[PDB]
Amino acid sequence: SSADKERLARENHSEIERRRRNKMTAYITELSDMVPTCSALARKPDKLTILRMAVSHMKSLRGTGNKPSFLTDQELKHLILEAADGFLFIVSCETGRVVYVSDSVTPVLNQPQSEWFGSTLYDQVHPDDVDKLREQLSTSGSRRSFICRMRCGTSSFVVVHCTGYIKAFCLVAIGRLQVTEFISRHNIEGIFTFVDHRCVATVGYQPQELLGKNIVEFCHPEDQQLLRDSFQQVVKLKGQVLSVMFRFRSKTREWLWMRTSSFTFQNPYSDEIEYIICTNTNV
Amino acid sequence: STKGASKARRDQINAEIRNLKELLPLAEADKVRLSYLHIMSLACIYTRKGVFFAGGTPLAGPTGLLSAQELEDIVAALPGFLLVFTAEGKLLYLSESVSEHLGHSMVDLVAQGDSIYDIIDPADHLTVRQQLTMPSALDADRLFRCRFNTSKGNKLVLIRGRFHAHPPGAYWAGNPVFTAFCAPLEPAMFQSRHAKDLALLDVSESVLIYLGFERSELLCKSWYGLLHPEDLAQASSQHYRLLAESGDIQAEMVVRLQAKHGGWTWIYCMLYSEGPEGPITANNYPISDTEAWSLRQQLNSEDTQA
DNA sequence: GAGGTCGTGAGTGAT
DNA sequence: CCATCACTCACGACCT
Repeated sequence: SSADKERLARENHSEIERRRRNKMTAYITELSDMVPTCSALARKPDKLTILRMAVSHMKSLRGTGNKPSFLTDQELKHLILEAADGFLFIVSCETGRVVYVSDSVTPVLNQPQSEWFGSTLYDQVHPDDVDKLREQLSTSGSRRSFICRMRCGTSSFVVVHCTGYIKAFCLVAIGRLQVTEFISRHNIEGIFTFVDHRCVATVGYQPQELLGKNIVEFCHPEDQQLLRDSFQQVVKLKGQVLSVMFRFRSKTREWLWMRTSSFTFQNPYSDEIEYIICTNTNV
Repeated sequence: STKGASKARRDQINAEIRNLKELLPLAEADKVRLSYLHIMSLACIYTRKGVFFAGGTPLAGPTGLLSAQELEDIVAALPGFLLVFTAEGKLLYLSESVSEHLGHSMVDLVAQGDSIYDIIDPADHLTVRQQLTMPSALDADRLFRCRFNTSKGNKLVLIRGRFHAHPPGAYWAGNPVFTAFCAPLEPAMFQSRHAKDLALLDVSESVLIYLGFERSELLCKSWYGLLHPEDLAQASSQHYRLLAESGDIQAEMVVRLQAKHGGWTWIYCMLYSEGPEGPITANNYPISDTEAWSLRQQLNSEDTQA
């Protein structure tokens, strides 16, 4: 009865100890397969031996001297260099001319590395965010946190929240960046509000050349009134998907036949026609 | 009758782990308030990170340009906690700043368990594992949402990070390292005050750098007029849910937005309803291409169970 | 004879 | 002021 709950709660205790034991053994076996002086011998030495060689590795690593430790300034800075999606750019505190630059700028915004070096920083920086920048690394201090825009790459702006401490003059600072078809958009009349970049391969056109115009111009005379009338139906068809087929024009001046399917998307509350989305397929 | 010898081995283990404890280069302070299993897991984490780091040289992080105290300043100036671990689940390092964002000290957290699946609520485990299941996109980013067991809900935390190369090693073989910055999301952001027409009342000024559009230029403009024509349907069903009910209803969204200068900048938006008629407040966060891919995977997965 | 494991009491607290 | 709870810690007996 209650004595049967005794050894059943004692069963819970025995299983707690079971988990404890296998967990210690797991920490132990992982430590074994981790430290090289124990990660090789397949006849894993006895638990005491691996504890001893672990004492060895720990202290030999912790030989530094003259949170105290548990990460080096080198270690943390290295990781933030290859983690923060940012970059390092040492500059000057007397003039501003770039001192050191990292290759970590190289893939983040696809910027060249040593182009900053050889130039000053105000060259390719908005002069409007130079004003107090100049008067931030100035002398007569405080922990730096001045928000600053930054140039992107130019071969094949963004704000970096650079926090740190000024130095010898020069300025050292870092921080994570503070940051075949084509589908288009029309209005209730038929003017391009948006068009995908795939037009260069379906009509031989960059998107801006059709943006700001109505499609009906580029429709063949025999198909113009058709296409107009069609869209007039599709509008009041309450977004029921619908298709039209018209000869789209081209700067190649080749009359190419094609099909376009369209329907209306309505903000469910307003129920007002917010935009027209037109799928297009060049054949 | 192993009373004599088994005692000797037990106490030998205790002595070597005592050596481990006082040699554990943590603070003199918190260590006396520790447990043995705790000390063991902690020492394993240190040895792992140590052999990882020592197997490389200080190449592209030149030293001396910064001081260690100034390094502590830098990490004190971060909006979250740093985390580096293996895809097998094995932790490497956690900056103590997590306290100012999670309460429970790092030493009080890595104690009971030595894995990511020990500092993470059950629900998201598989999902986490899912975004961890793919060991590809090398030196490319990944972004996922998950919770961390709080100091008793557990606050949702965004995690963005990069994988790196495992150095020559039989253990690290089939186990690259993943470093990541993490931050509690519910308060590099633009806040949106939206009404029931998904229009634009007030935006955070910072959108001026995110989109090149000054706040006044967006006053009374349908935000639908900035949506990519493809994830439109996702946003539409989410507006449907945010409208059909009455209460503190929450919403998530992965979207793409255009720009003044042209181009595309993916955004991750979250919404919570203040009142049944009151304004709908929303927090947005910018991401990268794959930093929307992984979110799309996690999102669709969260919808598969339904 | 070594190495390791499944088991319990006595003392110890946070809930 | 105990009262059930986990969690940590030793210990003689017990596989192989």
